Amino acid sequence: NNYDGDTVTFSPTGRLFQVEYALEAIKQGSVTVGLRSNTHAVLVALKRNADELSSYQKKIIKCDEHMGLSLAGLAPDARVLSNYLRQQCNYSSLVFNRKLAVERAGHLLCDKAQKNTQSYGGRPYGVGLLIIGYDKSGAHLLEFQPSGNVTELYGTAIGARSQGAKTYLERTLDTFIKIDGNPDELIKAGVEAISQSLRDESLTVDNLSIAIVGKDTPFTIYDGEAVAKYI
Amino acid sequence: GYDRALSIFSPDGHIFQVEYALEAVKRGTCAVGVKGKNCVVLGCERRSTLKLQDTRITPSKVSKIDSHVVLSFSGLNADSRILIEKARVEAQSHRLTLEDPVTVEYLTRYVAGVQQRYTQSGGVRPFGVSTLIAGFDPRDDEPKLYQTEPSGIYSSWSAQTIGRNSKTVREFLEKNYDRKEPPATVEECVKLTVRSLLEVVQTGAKNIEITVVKPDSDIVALSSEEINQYVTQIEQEKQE
Amino acid sequence: SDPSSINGGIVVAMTGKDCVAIACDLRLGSQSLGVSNKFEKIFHYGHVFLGITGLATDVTTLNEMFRYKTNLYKLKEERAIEPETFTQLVSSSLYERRFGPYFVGPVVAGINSKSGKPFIAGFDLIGCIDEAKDFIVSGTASDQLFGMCESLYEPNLEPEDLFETISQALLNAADRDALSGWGAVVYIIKKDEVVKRYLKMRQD
Amino acid sequence: TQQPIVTGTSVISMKYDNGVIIAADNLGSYGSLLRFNGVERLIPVGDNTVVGISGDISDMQHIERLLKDLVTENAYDNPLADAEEALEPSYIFEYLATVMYQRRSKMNPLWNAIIVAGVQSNGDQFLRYVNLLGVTYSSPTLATGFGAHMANPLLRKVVDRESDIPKTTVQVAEEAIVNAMRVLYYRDARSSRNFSLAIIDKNTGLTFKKNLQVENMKWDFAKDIKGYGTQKI
Amino acid sequence: GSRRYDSRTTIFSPEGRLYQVEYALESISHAGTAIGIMASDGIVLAAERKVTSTLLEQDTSTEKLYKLNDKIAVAVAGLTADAEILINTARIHAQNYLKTYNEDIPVEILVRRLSDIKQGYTQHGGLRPFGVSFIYAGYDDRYGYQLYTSNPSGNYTGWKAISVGANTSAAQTLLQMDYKDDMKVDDAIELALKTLSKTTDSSALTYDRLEFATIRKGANDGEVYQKIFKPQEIKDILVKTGIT
Amino acid sequence: MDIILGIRVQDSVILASSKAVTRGISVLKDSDDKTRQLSPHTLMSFAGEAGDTVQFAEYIQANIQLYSIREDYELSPQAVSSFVRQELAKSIRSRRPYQVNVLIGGYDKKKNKPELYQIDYLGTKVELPYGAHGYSGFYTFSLLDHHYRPDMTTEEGLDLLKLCVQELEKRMPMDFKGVIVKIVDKDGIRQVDDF
Amino acid sequence: DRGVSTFSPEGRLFQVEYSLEAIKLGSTAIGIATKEGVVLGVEKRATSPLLESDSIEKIVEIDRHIGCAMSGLTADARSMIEHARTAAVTHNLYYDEDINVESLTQSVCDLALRFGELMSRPFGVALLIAGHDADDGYQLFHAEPSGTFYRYNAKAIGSGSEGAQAELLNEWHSSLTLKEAELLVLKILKQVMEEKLDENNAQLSCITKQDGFKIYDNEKTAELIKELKEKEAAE
Amino acid sequence: TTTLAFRFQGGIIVAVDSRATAGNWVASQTVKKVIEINPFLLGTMAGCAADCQFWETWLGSQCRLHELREKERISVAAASKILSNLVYQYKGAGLSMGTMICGYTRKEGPTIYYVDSDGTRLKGDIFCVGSGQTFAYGVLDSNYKWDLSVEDALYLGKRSILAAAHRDAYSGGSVNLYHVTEDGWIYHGNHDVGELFWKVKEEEGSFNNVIG
Amino acid sequence: QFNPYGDNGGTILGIAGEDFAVLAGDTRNITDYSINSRYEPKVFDCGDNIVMSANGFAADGDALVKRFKNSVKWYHFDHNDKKLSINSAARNIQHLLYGKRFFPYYVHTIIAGLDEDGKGAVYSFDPVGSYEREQCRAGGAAASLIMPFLDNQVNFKNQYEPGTNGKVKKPLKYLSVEEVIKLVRDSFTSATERHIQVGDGLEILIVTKDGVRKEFYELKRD
Ligand SMILES: [Mg+2]
Ligand SMILES: [Mg+2]
Ligand SMILES: [Mg+2]
Repeated sequence: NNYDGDTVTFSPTGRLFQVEYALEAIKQGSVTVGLRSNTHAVLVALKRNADELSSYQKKIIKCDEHMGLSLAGLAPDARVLSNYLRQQCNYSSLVFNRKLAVERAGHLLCDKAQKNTQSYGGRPYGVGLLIIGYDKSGAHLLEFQPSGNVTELYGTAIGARSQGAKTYLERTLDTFIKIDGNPDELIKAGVEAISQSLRDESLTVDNLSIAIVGKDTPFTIYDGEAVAKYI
Repeated sequence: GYDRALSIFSPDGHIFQVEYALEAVKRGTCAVGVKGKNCVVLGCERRSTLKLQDTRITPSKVSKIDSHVVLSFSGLNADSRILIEKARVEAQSHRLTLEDPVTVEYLTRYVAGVQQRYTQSGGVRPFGVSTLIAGFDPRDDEPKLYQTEPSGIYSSWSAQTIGRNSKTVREFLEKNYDRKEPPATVEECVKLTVRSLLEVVQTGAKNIEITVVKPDSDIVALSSEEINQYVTQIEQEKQE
Repeated sequence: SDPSSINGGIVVAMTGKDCVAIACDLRLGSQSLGVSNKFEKIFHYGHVFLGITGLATDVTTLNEMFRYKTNLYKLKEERAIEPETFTQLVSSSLYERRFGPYFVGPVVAGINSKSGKPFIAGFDLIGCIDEAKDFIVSGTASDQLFGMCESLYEPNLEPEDLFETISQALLNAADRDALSGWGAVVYIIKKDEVVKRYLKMRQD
Repeated sequence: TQQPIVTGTSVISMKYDNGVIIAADNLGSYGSLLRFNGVERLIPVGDNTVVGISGDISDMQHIERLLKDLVTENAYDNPLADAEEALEPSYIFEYLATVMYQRRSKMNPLWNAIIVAGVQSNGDQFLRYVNLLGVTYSSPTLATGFGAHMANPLLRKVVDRESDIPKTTVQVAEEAIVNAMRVLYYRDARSSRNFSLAIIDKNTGLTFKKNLQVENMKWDFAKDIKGYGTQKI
Repeated sequence: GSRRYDSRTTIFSPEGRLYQVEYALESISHAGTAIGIMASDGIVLAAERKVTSTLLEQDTSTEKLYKLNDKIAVAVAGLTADAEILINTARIHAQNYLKTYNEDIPVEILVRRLSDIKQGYTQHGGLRPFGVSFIYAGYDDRYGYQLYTSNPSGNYTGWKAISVGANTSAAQTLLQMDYKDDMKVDDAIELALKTLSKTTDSSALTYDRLEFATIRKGANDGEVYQKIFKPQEIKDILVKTGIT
Repeated sequence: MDIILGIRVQDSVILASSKAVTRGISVLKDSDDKTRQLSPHTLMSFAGEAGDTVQFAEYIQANIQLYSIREDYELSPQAVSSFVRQELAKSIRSRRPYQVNVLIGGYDKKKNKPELYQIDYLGTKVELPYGAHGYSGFYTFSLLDHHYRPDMTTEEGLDLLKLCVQELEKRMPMDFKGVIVKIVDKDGIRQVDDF
Repeated sequence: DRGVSTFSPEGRLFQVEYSLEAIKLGSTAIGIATKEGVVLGVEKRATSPLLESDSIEKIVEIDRHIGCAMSGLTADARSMIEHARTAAVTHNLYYDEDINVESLTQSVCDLALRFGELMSRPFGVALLIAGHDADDGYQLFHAEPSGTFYRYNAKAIGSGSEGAQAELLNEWHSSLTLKEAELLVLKILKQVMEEKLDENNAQLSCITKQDGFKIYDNEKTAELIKELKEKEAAE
Repeated sequence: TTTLAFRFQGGIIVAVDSRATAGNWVASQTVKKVIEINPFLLGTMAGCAADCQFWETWLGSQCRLHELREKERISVAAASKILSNLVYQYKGAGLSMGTMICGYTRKEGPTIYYVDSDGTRLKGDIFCVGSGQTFAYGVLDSNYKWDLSVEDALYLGKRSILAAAHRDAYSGGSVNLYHVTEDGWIYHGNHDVGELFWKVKEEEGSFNNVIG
Repeated sequence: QFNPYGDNGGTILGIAGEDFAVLAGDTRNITDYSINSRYEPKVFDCGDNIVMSANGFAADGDALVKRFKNSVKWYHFDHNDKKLSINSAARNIQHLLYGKRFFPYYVHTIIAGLDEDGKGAVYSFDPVGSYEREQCRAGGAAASLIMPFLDNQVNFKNQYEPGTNGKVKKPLKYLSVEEVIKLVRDSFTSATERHIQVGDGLEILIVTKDGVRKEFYELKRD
């Protein structure tokens, strides 16, 4: 109200409204789902078009051979944050001959987002990210909020109507975590999860975006006829 | 450093600081540009609210940017000096590196670029100045006349006016200027320029300045008496 | 190579009874080659006189610098600078270039307008002041000038006697230096009149 | 650009069937003066890596602090710091090699020759060299300074190529290393009798031996040597 | 953060005016009147000190008339402290030019330089403008005797006769009435003092309330002399012109 | 570059400058014009290190042209020479100094007098009746000292200049491929196309 | 007042949303992508008859294989064009090849959100970037001041955009020829323009693999306008 | 190295050898010493190959930006000055370049500028740069005329490089010819000096000192 | 005084076939008269069907290869996983090298692969970035021993057809990958005999449309 003019101002109840408004941009964004087993981690993303002449906005970005994310909210902010992740993954490989742990990647994203919430002149990031990866401790899935809060999960969803997919994953938890050594079935579970967030529209061949990373699987993105198999 | 964003968008998609800079131009004395077949004439209004002025030393309204290009303006006088200085420096820089003087379009594009820059740089306000830039490209006999404004947009004109009551003199020029046959001589062009200012000026005494630019760096400013002869001839034809 | 002996030249200053005198040769050269016989090395800012020997570009540069500074001094102080004050200004200005100095040998001469006391001073290239009662020498023939001044000089000389003494000190010193000569000027300075005389000397 | 002041001589090492061995004497020379006699030049990093350093000792102590800080830093926000996300020999080496090359590129080198010896997570032997120029290389046997000239020839007689490694036991390897240290003591004027030896085995882990001495030395034959040619007495 | 307290000194009004420049001009309209009159054989600078006291040391006092160099002087209307900042900068500019070209700075070049400095404070930096208007009286060998004025906007113009400060409307009308082109310095001296005497807000115009200066080629032969009048000399010229 | 000469006569200044450009072993050009017009009545010839000469000359030219436009006024030869001297005096204590020697020949329209200024790369300025840079003066000054008069005509100046060039062509080891001669007077600058 | 980088309660950047309103006031620009090339067309919209309309430059070359049309505050586009040209040329210098149309567009869009308290405000202009590369063929992109860019088969921006886009919705198909696209841009421009469309107040351009980017002569466009008039009178 | 360029009636001829040496060791005989800046502009390589390659390729990028901005072909004067001003910034750092920037425009006609790493920029009709430049100059000077045909001019440039390649130890390999017209340059092939020498010897009757 | 450079010896060789390309190099690393390693790989697969070797000072060689591999990675990121063509990689490497023009990578770089028409390609660089496409190029210690042999046996220089006596050249018939590998092996065997820095092992990387293959051969260890 009087306390939402900038990110440097707490409200009388201790809230940061600019951060909350940045969080609101994610809710307007298109739905994207993340889930994993013990061998693989999967991202599923419903891409959004402007109209029938337009392309469908890409949602998934590769950060390294073993890591990548999906976005919901301001796409340019995702590009800034994903670029930063690419650099940090790269620094780890060049300097230490070491693949960047997914958990450490989450810590770096948290700290980068935090600096934009405590200083004058800046603004919070207006995007949410779902980071998947396979490192020395197996498969991982992270959820990033531009408040700075990063959380490690078995499965989750962000964007508009993400609550439907999140409830489904909460039911299916015991099933999909056991889908080891079967990439197709894990993706099926993700496609079925994101279907719980659809209204009026359904998953078409240029609508659907899928990514996977695993034990002997580099981070690869599937679009176009490569996802027709799962429709 | 002072970094405050003074030029910003409003809900209706307007940048008010740029629009208010135009209002400063509206207040400025009238300037007019008319290109003939082999010349360009720049006419300028001098408000007669200031007498006891020393006209020898008082800053003249038309300024040479190079030997072949001139610049006149409407709006804040102090602001115009900064644009004129920058344009003059760039003109010499161009000669130094390209080994050829600036084209009129290039010089216009540069000045317009400076004006635009001051509409989305932090800690600065836009220039309260619109300019008329006229001359001839090196080794070219085609007349050139351009206009710039605070926003930084620029364009070429067969004839144009800026400043106070420029709506009236543009009205005159739009019905009196024929594109198929522009003022064929210096006389005709100067006459049409003085006529256009007489729609707005008041007394045709020391209120009208006229500068003629011809090809190959031939630039001359008309004196009071020379202009007075045009003023005399125009009204004697009008008494009919 | 040695910057202080590329162009050549000399300056000498003396005190007398209620007067001071400052003199210089007129030569400017490029080592062996004589370039100008009109290169005066004495300047004045009001009633304060400054002679400068050494590298000619620095001589010119410093004159322009002290004109600059004494002109501002006058505007702010509403009075002309005095010899004693100017001497400190020269010293300050030279030392501020301690590790990139002007290759010069300045000499100040004048009479304090209030006390009427005659004043001379000399400096090295970085500002060390030599405030002698008797005489100050500078240039490529400074050794020769020290020898001439030390024997010819006597205290409390009248203006017209001091003129002969300083003229003969310069002339005979310059004639034993390859890089000095080609003309000479002598200033005789009293509290409210200054005479400037060009001397006739050998042009080799 | 500098010059080394207090220095350490050869560091020698080799691979064997189940791991690696590395050794270095305990001397800190000050030119020809054998100034400091209790200098440890083998620095363990965790339980899987030992970094052997020769050259400038002040720079060695700096590197020692960098490695100590590396362990601290790796433990930050790392629940698997003593497990899957522990420092590997390859991580430690690449870090040092990066620093060494950066420093030489600023014309301000760490005046050292370094050998990183260890065993990786998968049990693989790790042995690689880096020096003040940022030059790196690996070999079944590695040695710095004088050791390169005198120890390598002896150690290469045990492991001449990659296929000799599985055939080489830890007893044979240690024996070869200890003999080489004796030979260096005979022939290097900047060596000492006292040395340290470390074994990193994939089964038995890190064994760090301090206060070892060169023994079984041959000197008796010196009594018969008289003059420099013609002297009989 | 800090934005909250920023007055934004360099913005246009909806009418296209610079708020701070306009308000600085309002400030200057309450300052003591300064008048400059240019004649064929010299220039006169006359200025009224603001309501003084009998205990003010006049002979060492200077609030209106300042020397920029031997050829150029200024009359000040507005904040004296602001004026001295600009005056010192102008003095340095004149010396920089003299060092560079070994010639005295032409009057207009000095005026343009100071006016550009004023302009900068209206366009960038977010600082308040200088609350000062100058009358420049000077001589150079190109245009001879010249009068200029500059104001907080950084705009400058040339004049035959001009006033700044208080009652400029009344003063300018009086000057416009009695000024002629063939006028001489002694006549201009009288006009300046008569104009101040009529426009002043004080009861009577006396020597202790005035600062006076002339720039004459009344310097022996082909040179120019600046004369900052002493209190007694202002008293004498007041009697000579028949005001006291 | 090599030989640049200057002579100030009654009503004009004459600058003579060699045409050769030699890059070590070969003479790459024999028609090089070692001069720049700074203003309608001011000419500057130059010689020194390759590249720096033209760079400096064109930099000065640009600055004087800028001044001319800004003020609608031509600076006096004295004012131009002072500006040039300061630039060189500034340059000599730079990271990499301009190794350029110049002669400035100008006609002062106010005083109706020709003026010749000699400035070396250190910023050493002198006004002279005649001048040179490098070794040119060593061969020519004895002739100029003998024949020069302040009331010489332009034609007499050119004849004395020819004698100087002839002495240079006789006693100088280097072939400088003749000289381009330019005259500066009240009407401006013109080139003598047969010399 | 309030931050330039402030979010609204709806999660939108005020300044970006306001710049979009400025673009709505801009003159119309239309692009149509075909398998034979991409066509770009603009409304010139001269403010007066004395303004020489061929000096209005709202279609611009970025490289031989990439063209660009603008709508909104067109002065803001100049630095965007400068950057695009530099990026195109720089990539060729570094890689001895043509830059991808998408990569060029992405480089331009990276400038967009570089504003705050960098430039003081977003750009008040939208761009239609059209081009060809070997990997993805003929392409048309819409670059916004939000930093977002969409690829389009056809797109209209400016004041007549929603009426034009509805028209492009019906008319575009995957088998359009270059000639059919040219007439289609002219037809829709004519529909949304205030003044009557001719060769002086409208401009066409295209990008083909063979000939690269070309701005059409007024004589060439005049013929296509005459061809349009006749085929509309044909039924 | 031997490079030349000369102006004539039909435009410009550019001729270069192909040899690169590191001391006495012949590193390459197939070096491209003409840099195709763009379809209208050519540059020659002498000095440091990298300095010439890098900065003349960069020059092409600057010339392309110029014509995008100004909608007009860049002049040879302006193109050459961009390069000379750039290398002048680096003066003292150690660049080694001796090049001829060659072009043919409407306003200028055929134009050649010798540009050099110590800042020199000279316009001229005939230039020859490299270790074998003196040999090439001899053939050029004695046979050059403005009214040469394109065919004869091409041969003259070819023959002048051959003269250098024969006598100069650090010149040889092959001859590359170019003809610069107003509509752009035209490549006139690679000519092995070994084969060319014998061919010229027989057909021309020259090199009687050499047994064949 | 500190010398930032060193010489690690080694010799490399790149040959471009009609539809293939090989880049070979010995595996010996040395300083002065000592052997550091008998097997230290010097030729690398850099992705996108490109092989690279930077011979000379090994620290600079490793740094350059590392930076180029990184450049390939970022090329994919920035340009939609576009394949980096051999000509584009060559121009990119020029810029990497020339960026250190005043403190050079003390190496002689060679890359090999296939061009966009599927034909064999080899590019050769000097330490400061000057480059050329070549058919045959040896680099390093024994380059002066190998190149004359290659001029003779690959390009058939100074070889004429019998009976014609110098009138007809031996025609330049295309060589198979097996034929090229023979010449490479014989080149390195000969170099090993007469150059002290050459020996221990020979590793060859062969590039075809099918990908990158390796072959290793022993060399004399003295
Ligand atoms: Mg003497
Ligand atoms: Mg003598
Ligand atoms: Mg051996």
